[PDB]
Amino acid sequence: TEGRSRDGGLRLGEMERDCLIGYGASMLLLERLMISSDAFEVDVCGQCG
Amino acid sequence: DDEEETYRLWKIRKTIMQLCHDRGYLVTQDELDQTLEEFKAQSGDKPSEGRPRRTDLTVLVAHNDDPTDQMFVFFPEEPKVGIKTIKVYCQRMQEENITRALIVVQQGMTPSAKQSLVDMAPKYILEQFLQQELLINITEHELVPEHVVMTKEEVTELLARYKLRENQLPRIQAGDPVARYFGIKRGQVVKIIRPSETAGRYITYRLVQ
Amino acid sequence: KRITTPYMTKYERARVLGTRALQIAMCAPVMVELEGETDPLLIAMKELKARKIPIIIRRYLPDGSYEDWGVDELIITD
Amino acid sequence: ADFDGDEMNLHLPQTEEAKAEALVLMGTKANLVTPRNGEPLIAAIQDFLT
Amino acid sequence: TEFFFHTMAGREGLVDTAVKTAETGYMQRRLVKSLEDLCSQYDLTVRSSTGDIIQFIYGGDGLDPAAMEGKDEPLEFKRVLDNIKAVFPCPSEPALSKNELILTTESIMKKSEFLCCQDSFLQEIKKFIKGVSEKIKKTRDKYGINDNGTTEPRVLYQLDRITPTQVEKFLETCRDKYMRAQMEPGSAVGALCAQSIGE
RNA sequence: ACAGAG
DNA sequence: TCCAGCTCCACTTAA
DNA sequence: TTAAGTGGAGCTGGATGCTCTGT
Ligand SMILES: [Zn+2]
Repeated sequence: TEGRSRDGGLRLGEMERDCLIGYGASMLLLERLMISSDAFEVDVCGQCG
Repeated sequence: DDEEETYRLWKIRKTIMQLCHDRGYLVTQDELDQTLEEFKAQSGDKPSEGRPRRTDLTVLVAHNDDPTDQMFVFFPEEPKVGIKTIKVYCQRMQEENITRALIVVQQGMTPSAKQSLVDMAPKYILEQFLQQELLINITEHELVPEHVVMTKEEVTELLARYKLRENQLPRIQAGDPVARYFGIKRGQVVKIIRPSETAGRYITYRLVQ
Repeated sequence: KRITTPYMTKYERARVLGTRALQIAMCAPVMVELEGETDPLLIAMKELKARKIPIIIRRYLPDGSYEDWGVDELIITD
Repeated sequence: ADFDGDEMNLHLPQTEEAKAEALVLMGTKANLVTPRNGEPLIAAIQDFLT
Repeated sequence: TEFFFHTMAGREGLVDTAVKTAETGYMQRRLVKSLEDLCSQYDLTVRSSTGDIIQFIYGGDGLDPAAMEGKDEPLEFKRVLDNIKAVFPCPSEPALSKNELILTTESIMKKSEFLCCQDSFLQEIKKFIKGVSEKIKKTRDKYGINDNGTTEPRVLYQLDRITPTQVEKFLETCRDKYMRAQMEPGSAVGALCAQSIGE
C-alpha cells in the first residue's frame, strides 16, 4: 500500500533501479523487486504458450 | 576572376591525384607535386584553358592488381549533368573497355541522371563527386583518422581473433565521404587508426553496410 | 591455456561469498574451524581467506566457450 | 544530506545472497571514490577541517 | 532600491533550482535506457545485449576510471618513486649511477610477469627511468661525485640516491597498480557512463 | 484534487 | 509548451 | 504535350522529476 496511514512501505523507483544496476548487483535487484514485493507462480502450458 | 577559377582546377586535380594514389593507382611523383605556377604551363588562363576534355585523366592503371584495370576521371562543364552527357561518357568508356570512372560535377546532378548511375551496369560503375568536396582533401583533415582498407586474409584474422561474425562489427555507410573517397563497397572492412591523447594509438574496425 | 585474467573480480567475490553463505546457512559442512561465529557470511569470508571454498567459477566468453577457474587458484584482492 | 529535517530510506535485504552483494559491492569502504573522475567523496567536512 | 535588485538576482537561483529537477531527470532517464545493456566482457570487449560490438577494448586502455591516481592516467610515477624511497630507505646499499640504473631496470623488466602489460605502459616506465637516470648524471657532474663510491664527504650520495631494492619495489608496485586498475569483466559500464554524465 | 517537506 | 514522420502539392527534366 | 521523381509546406501525435505527509 501507498503510505504511512496505510502502513504502506517504500518505493524502489526507476532511479534507484539505475543505481543498483551500476553496482552489478543482480541478486539484490531480484530480491528487492521480486521476492519482497510480488512473488507468484503461474501454470504455463509449453504447447500453446 | 580567372585567378580563382584556375586555383580550383589545380586543387581539384591535385586532390584527384592523391585520391587515385590512395586507391592504389599508378601516380607519378611529378603529378602529386604539381605546383600552381607549374600548372600554368600545359594549360594556362581561362581562354586558352579548356575544362570539359583537356583536364581528363585516363593514365591511371591499377598497377597493383593489373595494368588493364583502368579508370577515368571526367570534368563536365554544365553545372547540372543530364543523362545525355552521362551516355556520352558511357559510350566513350564502352569503347575503351574501361569499367570505372569519376564524374566531377560543378553544382549538382539532375535526379534522373543520379538514378542511372545505380543501374547502368554493375560492371560499369561511376561515382559522382561534387567539386566543392574535392577542394579539401578530407584524408588530411585533423579530425579524420587514417583509414586502411583491409585485405580478405586480414579480415579472416580479425574475425578469428575475436571469434566474431561479420555482422557483429560496427558499421560504416557507403555514403560516408571517406567511404566514397576510397571507393569501398559493401562487405569490405576498414581498419581505423585513432590517435590517443598520448603517443600511442588505438585500432578499431568497421564494416561497410 | 587459460587466457582470462587471474585476479578474482569483485563480482565473482560477491557471488562466491553469497552462494557459500547460503550453503552454510543450510546444514553444509564447514571446511574451516569456526570459532563461535554465527553469521553465515562471516564464516564464508574465513573460508575464502583460507582458500577452502569448494566452488569453481565458469568464466563465459561471449562466443560460448568457457574456462573453469578454481576459487583457490585465483588471486584474491580487496 | 544536510540534517535540516531531511529524511532517508532504509532497506533490509531478506536473503543471504543479497547481503553479500550489498556488503562487497555497495559497502562504504568499497565506495570511497566516485566512479566519475575517481576522486574521494567520503572525507572530512566542516568542524573536522577547521 | 538596492534590496529590491538583490532580491531579483536572488530569485534567479531559487528558480533555477526549481527548474533543475524537470530539466535534468528526463535527460538521465533517456541516457540509462540507451546505455544500460552495455557490459564489459571477459574477452576485454564491450558488447550490447544482442552481441554487437560497441568497443573492441573499453576506453582504448581497458582501464577503470575509479582507479585513476592521476589525471585520467593510472599512476603518477614521481609520487610512487618518492613513496618507495621513504618506506624502504636502504642505508646499507650503494647509490646507483646513470648506467647502473638503466642496466638494472632492463634486467627486472625482462622477467616473465612484465610481459602481461600493455606495451604503452612499459614505454612510459622506461621513459621515466631514463628521466631519473639523467638527473643523477647532472648532480654527479656538478658535485664531482665518482660512481665507484670512493669520494670522501659521504653526504653527497644522498642528493639523488636510488638503490637496487628501491628499483625492484618500484617496478613491482607499478605493475601491480596497473593490473588492478583494469575494468573488471562484468562491470555494468553503461550505467556508470549514464550517471556520470547525468549528475 | 490541492497544500506541504527534503 | 517544443519536435520528428506522413501526406499533399507545385516544379523542373525527359521522352 | 505529359510521366515521373523530388523539392517545400502543413497536419498529426508524442513527450515534459523524484518521493512521503496530510485533508
Ligand atoms: Zn495448452
